Amino acid sequence: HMNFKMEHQNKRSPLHAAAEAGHVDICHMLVQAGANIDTCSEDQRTPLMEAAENNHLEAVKYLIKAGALVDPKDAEGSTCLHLAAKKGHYEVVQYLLSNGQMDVNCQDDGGWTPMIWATEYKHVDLVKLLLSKGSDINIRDNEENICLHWAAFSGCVDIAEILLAAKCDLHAVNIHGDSPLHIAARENRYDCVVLFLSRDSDVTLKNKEGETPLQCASLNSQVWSALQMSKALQDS
Repeated sequence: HMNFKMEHQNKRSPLHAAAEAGHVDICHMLVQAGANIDTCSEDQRTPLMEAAENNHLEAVKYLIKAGALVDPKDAEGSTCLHLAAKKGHYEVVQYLLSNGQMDVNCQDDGGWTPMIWATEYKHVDLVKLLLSKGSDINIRDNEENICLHWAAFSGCVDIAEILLAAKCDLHAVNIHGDSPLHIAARENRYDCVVLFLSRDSDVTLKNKEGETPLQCASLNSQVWSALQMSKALQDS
């Protein structure tokens, strides 16, 4: 078949289905026969986003070593980088970084960077990787949260340990004036609230409601216990 020349096509193409399948040859045949390697689907997605998100490394490379644009954004501002990382695909994220020469700090619509995405889905090795390749731990999403806050909200200590070992501010506070410890308490993330207290997080720090992390924990929670034990140990 023939390919219409289009300015801004907004319809899924066969190239999309082929990229998503990870079928390199069919991709090539299509590219070769004139298919636009960067066509957008109804929901504004490129064949590269499709290959990336489905962990199809060889298809990713083909598309890239073919001129595929690496910076277009999703309907919600996500790049193939956000998508692959959000799915925890190490290799694809690796390539998208080196040969891909893509930005580790691009933020989607809600302000989230790839590291924040990899943190939401507790992909430890991925945050390691993203760090070792330039992630700005100080990036603030659209509500003032930095990566530590979500690491706290989620509960993944391994990622939070790592974000700290990276000189991340233990007292950074979001729009509500919540610190990592404030969140780790509200969400009852024990191991987390412990790592934090072990790093001298201010237990007396109030937020914009005047609550201290101890006042945010639920009563008689593993966390509440550990946070008061702590207050008492200080007061004395």
